[PDB]
Amino acid sequence: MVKIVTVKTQAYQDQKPGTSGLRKRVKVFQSSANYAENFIQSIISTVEPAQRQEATLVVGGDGRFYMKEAIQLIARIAAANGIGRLVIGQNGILSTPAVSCIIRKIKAIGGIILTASHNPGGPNGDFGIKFNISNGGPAPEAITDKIFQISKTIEEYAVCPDLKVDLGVLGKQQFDLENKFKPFTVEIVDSVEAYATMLRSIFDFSALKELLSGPNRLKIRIDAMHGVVGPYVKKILCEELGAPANSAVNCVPLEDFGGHHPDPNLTYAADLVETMKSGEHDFGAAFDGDGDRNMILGKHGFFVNPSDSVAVIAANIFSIPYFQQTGVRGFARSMPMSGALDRVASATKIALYETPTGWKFFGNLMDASKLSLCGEESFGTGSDHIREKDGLWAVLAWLSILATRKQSVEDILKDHWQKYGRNFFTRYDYEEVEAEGANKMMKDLEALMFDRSFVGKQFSANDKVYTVEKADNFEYSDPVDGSISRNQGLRLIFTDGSRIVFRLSGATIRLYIDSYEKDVAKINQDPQVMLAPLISIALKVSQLQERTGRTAPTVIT
Ligand SMILES: [Co+2]
Repeated sequence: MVKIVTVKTQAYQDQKPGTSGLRKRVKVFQSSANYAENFIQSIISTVEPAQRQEATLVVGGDGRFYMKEAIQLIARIAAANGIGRLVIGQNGILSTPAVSCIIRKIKAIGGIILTASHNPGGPNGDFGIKFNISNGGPAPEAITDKIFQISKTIEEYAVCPDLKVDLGVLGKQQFDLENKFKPFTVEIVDSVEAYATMLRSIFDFSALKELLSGPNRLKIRIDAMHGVVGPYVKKILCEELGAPANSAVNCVPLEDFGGHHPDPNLTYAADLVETMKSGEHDFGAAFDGDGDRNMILGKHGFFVNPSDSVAVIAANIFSIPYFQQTGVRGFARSMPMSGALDRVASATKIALYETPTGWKFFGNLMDASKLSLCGEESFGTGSDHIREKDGLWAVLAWLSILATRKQSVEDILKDHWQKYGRNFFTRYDYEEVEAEGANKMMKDLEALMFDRSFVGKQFSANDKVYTVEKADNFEYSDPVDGSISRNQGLRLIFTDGSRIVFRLSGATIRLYIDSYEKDVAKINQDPQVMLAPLISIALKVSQLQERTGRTAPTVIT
């Protein structure tokens, strides 16, 4: 017996969702009266009133501080707006790939994912609100624009103030709204179940069970960085697949993520790296707060970069029963990643699409049945099993490949480079640079390489000589939606398969170096040593130090 009250409010101005959802500080969602109410209402207002009663929205998030408060808001507005039902994970917890799974499983209209991914969580941390649609992936620009347009003019939302959802107990809760014939329905479902069931069908859990158990076992440690993938690890890898309990590391989600950044890489996951370095374990992995990113580590802490990782998966992709059954429709990677994937795809006569950074391009090719496996340069791996990237899925793919190959992680890479050659890769980040100078740097570079005779001009370092093949500002004409994306980054492509790429994101400069070696003598060297000639070349032609004052990147990957 709950009522419906419409509350007049003041429209905020900065509620743009972007491709990753509205991300603001927690204290902004709190100190700003009705910040969340307004944006949720704007989301729900994009859904046709003639379809709300029969519609379901999937709701959950990464466990960060303010999540359940926001979930309760979402149900009070969903219900008051005539949305027929919410499907919510127990305690409000659903990883980002879980949300995609459920939306597609139950043909929901979409979902609201309460997460800021890798951004820090806590009272003094971040909060994000993501909106997904009926194919299970991120809402596109056309819906993103409508939302923010509605948000900037918002004059009132509709709420059920007295509505309270019990997120801890499984099953169906129902709410008889004042003056509505149809009840409002909330199913609380187990956070892991539908996602585990999908993974159970994609991989050979029997084969994995054998890998991970017995005194013959693959010793593994999986770092969920105190985020959402915790229970997924414990229920799937430990309980179901019999990995020992110690395998699960930081697999209790905390509202502050333990105080650290839920961001998988060699600095932020240096705990997990310490462990692997002790030489006891064969395989290690870490995830971000919402479960769509992943970092892979070998014994002794051998680091497998994202671009090589999708390449290794691609080259052993038929270790995975899903791909045995569906075939591989194609390979994709964002433009700034290394070309290791390309080499695998060139040897199989399966297509490679090089897209700009961002999910919409992958999702388009996936929905057109042309894309099976993909990566993003920021520790993203995915497949068309869902319409988000999926870190734990990537871990299970590696474990599958380990089980069939029966080699160490490092030995697998060494063989992969012996066969396809090595794409030494690194990414230099220059953070908080004077946006004025950086833009001058980019424009002066773009004009330099748009000169007539800029192609052909050689460059030398340690007698090593690079000749420029192509140079442009990358553009991509999307084969599905007709979109055209321009200014996606400056590319210096060399006749030996090496590349230098600059992007902007004050400002931040991202410098990607991809140097390719076929020689086995050069295959197993320090990347920073092998990349130094092209790094010097990049800094010279861009004159980055001169345009920014930076003698050094802020961060190296
Ligand atoms: Co994420």
